[PDB]
Amino acid sequence: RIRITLTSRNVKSLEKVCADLIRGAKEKNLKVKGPVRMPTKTLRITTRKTPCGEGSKTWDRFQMRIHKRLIDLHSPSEIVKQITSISIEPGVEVEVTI
Amino acid sequence: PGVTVKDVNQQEFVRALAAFLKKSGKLKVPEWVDTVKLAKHKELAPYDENWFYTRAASTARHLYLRGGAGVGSMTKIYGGRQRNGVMPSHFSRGSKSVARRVLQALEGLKMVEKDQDGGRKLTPQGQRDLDRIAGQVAAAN
Amino acid sequence: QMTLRGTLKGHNGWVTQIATTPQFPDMILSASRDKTIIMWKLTRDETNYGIPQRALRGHSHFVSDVVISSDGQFALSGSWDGTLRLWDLTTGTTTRRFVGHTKDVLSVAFSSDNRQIVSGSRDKTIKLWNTLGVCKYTVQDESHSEWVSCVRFSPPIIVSCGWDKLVKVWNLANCKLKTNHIGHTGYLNTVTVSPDGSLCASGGKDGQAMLWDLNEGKHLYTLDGGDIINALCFSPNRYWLCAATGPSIKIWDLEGKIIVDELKQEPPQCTSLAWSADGQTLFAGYTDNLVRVWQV
Amino acid sequence: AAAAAAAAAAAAAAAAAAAAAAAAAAAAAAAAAAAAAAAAAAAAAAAAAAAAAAAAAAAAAAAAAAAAAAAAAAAAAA
Amino acid sequence: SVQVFGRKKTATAVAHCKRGNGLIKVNGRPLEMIEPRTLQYKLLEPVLLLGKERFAGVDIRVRVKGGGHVAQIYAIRQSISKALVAYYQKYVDEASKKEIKDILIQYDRTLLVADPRRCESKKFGGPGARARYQKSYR
Amino acid sequence: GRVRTKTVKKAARVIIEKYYTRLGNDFHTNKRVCEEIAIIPSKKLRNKIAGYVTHLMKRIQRGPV
Amino acid sequence: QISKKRKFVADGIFKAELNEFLTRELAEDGYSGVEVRVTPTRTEIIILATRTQNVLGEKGRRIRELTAVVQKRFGFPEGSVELYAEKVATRGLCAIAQAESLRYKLLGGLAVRRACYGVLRFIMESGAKGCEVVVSGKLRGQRAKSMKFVDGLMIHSGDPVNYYVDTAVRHVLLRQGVLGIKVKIMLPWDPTGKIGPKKPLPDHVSIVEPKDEILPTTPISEQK
RNA sequence: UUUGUCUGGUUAAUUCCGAUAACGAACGAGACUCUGGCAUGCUAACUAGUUACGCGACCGGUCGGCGUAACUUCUUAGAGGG
Repeated sequence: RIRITLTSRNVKSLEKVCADLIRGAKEKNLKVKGPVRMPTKTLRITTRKTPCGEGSKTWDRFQMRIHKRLIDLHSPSEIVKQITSISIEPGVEVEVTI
Repeated sequence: PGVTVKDVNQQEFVRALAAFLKKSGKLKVPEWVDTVKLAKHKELAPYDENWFYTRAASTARHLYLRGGAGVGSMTKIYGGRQRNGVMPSHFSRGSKSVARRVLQALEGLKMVEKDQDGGRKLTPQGQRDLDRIAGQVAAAN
Repeated sequence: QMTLRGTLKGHNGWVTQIATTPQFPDMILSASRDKTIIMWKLTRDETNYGIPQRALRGHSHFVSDVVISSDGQFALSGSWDGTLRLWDLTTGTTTRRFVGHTKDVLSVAFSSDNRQIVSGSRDKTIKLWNTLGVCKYTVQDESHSEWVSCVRFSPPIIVSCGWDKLVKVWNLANCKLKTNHIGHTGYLNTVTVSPDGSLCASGGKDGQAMLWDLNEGKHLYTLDGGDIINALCFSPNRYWLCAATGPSIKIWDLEGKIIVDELKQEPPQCTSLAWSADGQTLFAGYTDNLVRVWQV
Repeated sequence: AAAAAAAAAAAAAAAAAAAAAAAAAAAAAAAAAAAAAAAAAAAAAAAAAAAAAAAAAAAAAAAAAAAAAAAAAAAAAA
Repeated sequence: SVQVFGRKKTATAVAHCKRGNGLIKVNGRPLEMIEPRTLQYKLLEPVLLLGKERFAGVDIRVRVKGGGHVAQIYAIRQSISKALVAYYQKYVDEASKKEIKDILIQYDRTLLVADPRRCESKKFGGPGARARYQKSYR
Repeated sequence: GRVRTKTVKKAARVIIEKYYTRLGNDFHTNKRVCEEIAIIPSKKLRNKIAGYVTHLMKRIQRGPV
Repeated sequence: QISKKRKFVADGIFKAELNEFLTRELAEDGYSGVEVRVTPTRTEIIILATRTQNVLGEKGRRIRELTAVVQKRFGFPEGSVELYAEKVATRGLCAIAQAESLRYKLLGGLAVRRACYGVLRFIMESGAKGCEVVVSGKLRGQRAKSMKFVDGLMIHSGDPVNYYVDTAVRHVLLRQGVLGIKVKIMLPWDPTGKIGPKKPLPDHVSIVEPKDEILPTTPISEQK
C-alpha cells in the first residue's frame, strides 16, 4: 500500500506525468487505483496598486493555484523505486509514504 | 403507526417533553436557575420560570437527532445575535454553564450517557423516553 | 400512387435515419438530432399513426444512424460523440460501450449472421468491431482521405462512400482496397445495397445515384435525378430503388428507368427513407420535426 | 561526414581527454579545433567528427546539458 | 429506481425514488413537517397538481443540503417532480411522461427546469456588485 | 450588439471563395467543415465563422453578392 | 512539519532572491535568468548566460565561488549544489540580455540615439517581428521627458502579451541622475516551437490551400 | 499637408454596411485567459459519497449508528462537447 502524491501549480505537466506513471504501472500490471483529485487551494492576496495612496483607489488581485493529486498502489515497496525515475519533470514534486 | 421524533411537529413535542421533565420530579434543579442570564447577548431572564425543564427537553431532543456532541457544540447550537449599541451586531456564543449543568442533570436521572468519542449520546432508555413522548403527542389531535 | 398518411411527434430535433423490423410490423426506430433513439409503437390509428413507446438517451451529441439485430430488442447506433452503444429495448440499458474512434460516427451497419459490426466515421478511418468491445482487426488500414459518410453490408464485402468522391469496394475481413469506382462530381452522402445484395446505387452532392453491380464491379446504368441526396433506399419487393432529394422523394422504376411520381407535401428537407420489410410503407423524416409516413 | 559544433570548453581540458565525453556514441576519427592568435591557447569552439547522422543526434542529446568544467554543455547542428 | 436532483442555488436537493406503497420523506421528515408554512404549497405542488394517484407506486426520500431555506424549498419541489418524471420515463410508457410534462411545465417551469441565476461578485469601490461609495466633491 | 467584426466576415468569405463544393445551408455541417479547411484558434471564432458562412449561404444562392 | 502553501511560497521567495542576487552580481556575464532542477542526489542550478567566459572567472573560480555562496547563504548542505552555465541561442530575443547591453553601452557612454538605433537594428535583424525602446529621464538638458524608439509591430493587450511579448526594465546610474531603459520585444511565430511560441495568435485565421483536382467526367472503375 | 478615417443606415465600439480617388492593411475595440451556467456520456477514487446488504438500538418506519460489496446520481476535477 504505497501512495505517490503529486503537487503542482499547473495542470498540464501534472496531467502528463500522471498519465506517464499510470502507463508505466499499467504496462507492468500492478494494482493501481486511479488519480484522486483533491481540491485546489487558491492563495489570494489583494493589494492596493498605488505606492503613495493618491489616486482613485484601484485595487489589485493576485492568485496562485495549487493542484493536488495522488495515485495509490499495492506492491512490494522496493519495486516502487523504478516508477519515480521517469517523473523528474519540473513543476511536479513527488512525496512517497507507506 | 410507529411514531419517532423525526415524523412529528416540533413545536408541541419539546413542550410535552418539558411537561414530563417537570412532572417526574427526578430532574434536579440547581440553586441559581432563577437569577441568571443565558448568554452575554440576551437582555433578560426568561418570562416563564420553567426555562430549565424546556431547555433540558430541547437538549435531549438535540441529542436524539445528532449525538457525538459536547458542551462546546451545544454552545454552537445555542448562540444568537448580539445587539452591540451603536456598533454593528455580532454573533456571540451560548453559555457553557447552563449546558454543563443541564447535561449532568440529564445524566442524573439515567437518561443520558457520554459518547465513545468523549462527547454525548443517548442511552436506549433515553431513546425510549423520547419515542414514548412522540407517541403521546401523536394522538392529541 | 403513393399517398402520404400523416405525422408522428415525440421530437424536438431533426430526423436522420429510420430503422424498421421484419419480425415486428408495428415498431420503428427513429434516430434524430434530439440526441435520443425512440422505440415507436405503431398503433396504425386514425388520429396519431404511431405513438412514442420508449426513448433511449445515451449520447451527448447528434445521433446519425440506428440499425436493428436479427431478433430486435438489440440495436446498434452511432452518433457525433464518436461512439457506438448496444441497446436492449426491453430493458432500455446500454449493455456495452465501443470507444476507440477519435471523431464522429456518420453511419453504421448490422449483419444478418452473428458477430459482425462495421462503422464509418469522420476521422478518415474505417473500423470493424467484435461484440466484445475490442476491435476485430489491427487498424492501420489505409482508409479514405476524407470523411466516411456511409458504410454498408451485403447479405463478403465492405462497401463505403466518402467525401473524396470514390465510393469503394473492399473485401470483408482482409480490409483491402479491392475495387475503386470513380464517377462522381461532388461528395457522396448515401449509398445502399439492395435486399438481395447485388446492386449499389450511389448518390451524393450531385443528386445522382450511379447504379453499380456489387458482385462484379461494373457501371451498369446512369440515373440523373434532382437535388442533393440525403438517402438511397430500396423497395423490398418492387425493384424501384428510390431516393430522397432535398424538397422531395424521387422514385425510379428500373424497367424503363422511369419516375413513378414525385412525393409532395426554403421548404423542409426530407432526410430519411426506409421501407418496412413487407413493402408498401414509406417513411420520411423532416427537419421541422415531423415524421411522415407514405402508403400506397 | 556528420558535422555538428561543440562549445564551452576549458583551457586545462585537452583534446585527447575531450574525446571521452562523446566516445559513448562514437570515437572521433579527427580533432579539428580553433585556437587563439595572441596566446595560441584554446579558442574553445570547434567541429567534432562523427560518422553517421544517427550518431550525430544521439551523441548530441546526452552531451547537451552535460557537466563540463561546471557548465551546461552546448551543441547545435552545423 | 432513480435518484435525480434539482437545484435552484447552492441549495441542492436529490430525491431517492424507488418502488413502493407511497411515501414522501424530506431527510426523514415527511412533506407536512417542513418548517416554513407560508410556503407549504410549494412542496405540495406535485401532490396537488398530479394527484396522489400519480405517486401511487413510489417511495420518494429527499435529502437536501446547502443554501438557504427558500432555495431549499425550491430545490425540494423540483427534485420531487424530476423524481417522478425520471421514474415515469424509465418504468412507465412515454405518453404518460408526455402528459405529466405538459401538466407540470405549463403551470410553472421551475418544477422541471433549473434556475441559472447565481450571486454576482462584489468588485471594489463599493459595497456590492453595482453600488458605489458616496463620492463627495467639495 | 451582435455585429460580426472584420475577421469573422472576411475570413468567412475567403473560406467561401475556395471550398464551395463542401459548404451548405446547415450550420452544424459547416461547423464541422471548418477544421479540415482551416487552422483556427479556439472555437468561439470557429462558431462565429460557421454562423457567417451559414448566413452567407442563406444569402448567396438567390443572386449576386 | 510545514504546510504545502508555505513550502510553495518559501520556494518562490528562493527563486526571487536567487534571480535578484544573480542580477546584482552578474552584469558582465550576459545574465538573463536562472533554472532550478531538484533531484535528491544533487540539487542543480542552471544559469542562463550568453558569454560563459566571464561566468567562470579565472579557470572556473567564480562558478565554484557561486556554488560556495549559495551553499553558505541559504543554509544548503555540504555537497548538494553544483552550478552550470547554459548557452542562450539568441541574445536579440531576450529582453534582459539586450537591456543589459543597452545599459552597458549607455553607461560606458555613447549618444543615446545611436545606442537605441543600434539596439533596434540588431533586434529587427535577429528575426523578431517588432521592438519598442523607451529611454527616459534627463536626456537633453535638465528637464526630463520620454523618447520612444519603435520598429515593426507590437501587440499590446489581451492574453497574448503574456507569451508573445518579452519585456525588461533596467536602471542605469549616470552622474546627474538615473535614466530608465525599457525593451519590449515581440517574438516570431516559429510553429514547431524552435525559437518561438507553439500556439498561434488567436485572431490569426490560417486557411489551408485547396488541392488541385481535375474532375473525372466519366464513370470508370479500377481494381486492386 | 490632405483623401484613405465620410453625407447616411447600423453597432456596446473608426462595429460594420453603403456611398466613394481610393485599394489593401497594423495598433486600440473584438478575438484571447480566468470565472459563472449544462451533462444519468467518458475518467473516476477509505482524506469523497450514494445505495443493495449484515447486525445493533427504538414503537414496517427512524437512526451523521457500526462495519462491509456494487456503482459514480449527489462531492471533487480534468479531456472533449455545447
